[PDB]
Amino acid sequence: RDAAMQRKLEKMADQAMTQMYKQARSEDKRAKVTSAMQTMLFTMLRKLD
Amino acid sequence: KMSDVKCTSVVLLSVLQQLRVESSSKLWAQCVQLHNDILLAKDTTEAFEKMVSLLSVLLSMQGAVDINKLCE
Amino acid sequence: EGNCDTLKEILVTYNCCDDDYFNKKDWYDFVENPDILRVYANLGERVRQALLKTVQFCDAMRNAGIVGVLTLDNQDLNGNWYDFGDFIQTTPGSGVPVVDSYYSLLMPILTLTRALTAESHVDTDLTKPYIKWDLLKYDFTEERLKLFDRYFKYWDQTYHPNCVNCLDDRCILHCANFNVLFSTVFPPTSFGPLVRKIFVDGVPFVVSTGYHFRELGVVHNQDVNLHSSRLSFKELLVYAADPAMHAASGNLLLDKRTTCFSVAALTNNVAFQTVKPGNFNKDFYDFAVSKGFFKEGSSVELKHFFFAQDGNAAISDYDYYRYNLPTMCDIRQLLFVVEVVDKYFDCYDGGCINANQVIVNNLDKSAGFPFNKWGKARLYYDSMSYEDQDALFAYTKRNVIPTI
RNA sequence: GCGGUAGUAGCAUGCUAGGGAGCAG
RNA sequence: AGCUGCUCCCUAGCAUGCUACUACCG
Ligand SMILES: [Zn+2]
Ligand SMILES: [Zn+2]
Repeated sequence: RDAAMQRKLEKMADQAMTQMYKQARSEDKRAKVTSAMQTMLFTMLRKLD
Repeated sequence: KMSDVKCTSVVLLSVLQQLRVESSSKLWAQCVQLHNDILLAKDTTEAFEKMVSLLSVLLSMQGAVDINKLCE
Repeated sequence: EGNCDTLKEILVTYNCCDDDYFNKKDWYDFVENPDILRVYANLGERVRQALLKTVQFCDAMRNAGIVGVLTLDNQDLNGNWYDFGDFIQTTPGSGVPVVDSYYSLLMPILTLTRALTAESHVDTDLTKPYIKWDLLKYDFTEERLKLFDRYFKYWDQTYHPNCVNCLDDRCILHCANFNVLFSTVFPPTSFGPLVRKIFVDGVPFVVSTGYHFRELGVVHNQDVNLHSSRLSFKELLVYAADPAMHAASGNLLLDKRTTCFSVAALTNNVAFQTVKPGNFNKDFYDFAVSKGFFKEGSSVELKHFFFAQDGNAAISDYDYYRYNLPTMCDIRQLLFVVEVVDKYFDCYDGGCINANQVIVNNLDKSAGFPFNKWGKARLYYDSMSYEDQDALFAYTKRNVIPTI
């Protein structure tokens, strides 16, 4: 029990860690792309007014 | 015998393209048309005419050191 | 094309061409010899006059008080009518003609012979200048109704110039059939997105509110809000996918390589994309040759290759859209063919699904323009929650998003 | 001598996930 | 740099299933 159970504690803790790592990176890339397209939208109108 | 010249024309156009020959639209159009016309040929005496015309393009510029690759 | 004797006789009797045209073997074809359109369009005015005289005949029948069925085979190619052998007589002012087989059978010939081309001429004179329409006018709703009342006057079905007011899908087909014809009179710069200036955070944008279509008429968005404070992800997506601000802010373009109407040039120099030749796998070729393959006079020989192309290959191939003409279909028959075709699809089931039930195989495929400057489809399927996608979907049920 | 759980090793199936490649419209 | 459909191959994880043998109880 207490030497094979905690052999799964680390398993599930590490997979939770990697899933939240990837969620953090996927939430940063969203911010990067929205900044990029906002920059495009605002630089495109500075040619027509 | 015609399959030989068709594969050879494929290799020749690939070499020409590696030598940055598509930087001049006139030359690239000429070579592209000669190549596609060789691949559709159906008598091995026209293919050799267009092959000598196509190889003249490589023999023109001096980028490939011919005397070396001709060590036989 | 084996026996088209009466067509030849008709084409030369009214000086559409001359007998030496029919020795150009392939004269009938459409994609080779695309000049047959110019010789068909020379029958346009005989057909226009036929339509006008059938309206006159319908009016005379209505007033005089006669009831009968008009058929095509009772009208010579001048326009005059005859054969009154099955008409019956009722009280005047209350006669009624029946034009259903006439008009619906005739319909496909009105766009082959371009019969209404004399209506974009100064009076309707083929000898006068064109009508100079206004450049900012995009809603020709009364001219459609006037054309309908001039040519198809006794066609008893309701015609909605804008199919937004239609009653089902068969009514949509019926009214778009007429829009297809009438839209060949108006200027081709009045179709497309309908931009309009909005303000967000005290800055003006130009964005499409809804599009005018050749088949569907005018369509206006329902949730268009002037004066906004900030844009969410979804609104950034729907304002970066529109062609409004891309085409409003680029150089004007005149491309004489194509006949397709060219809008704008998004940057200062045109790009010519080529195609390379394949690679030779010499080991397999040698191996095949060493076992008796490719000997001269054999059954199997090499005919599939990698063909290379030069710069004028993308546009010279896009120009094949010149083969799409404005066809107007026979509607009383299409409205039966559609029922049988639908009966062929009776053992399935469909409907809407939520964003958490879609299946996307291969999320590494490009995302179109302009989204392919920032990532593939994975980036836009990860950056939107299951509520941004659902907001988007439920948004396109009330608005029109044109794309590129 | 057998029933119950807990094991390891081995086996098959099925399903998800990931990657590579081929054909068809 | 597209939308689909089918097929082969490799890897991973999980549960299920299956079987053998070992430890505890009944
Ligand atoms: Zn309608
Ligand atoms: Zn639905």
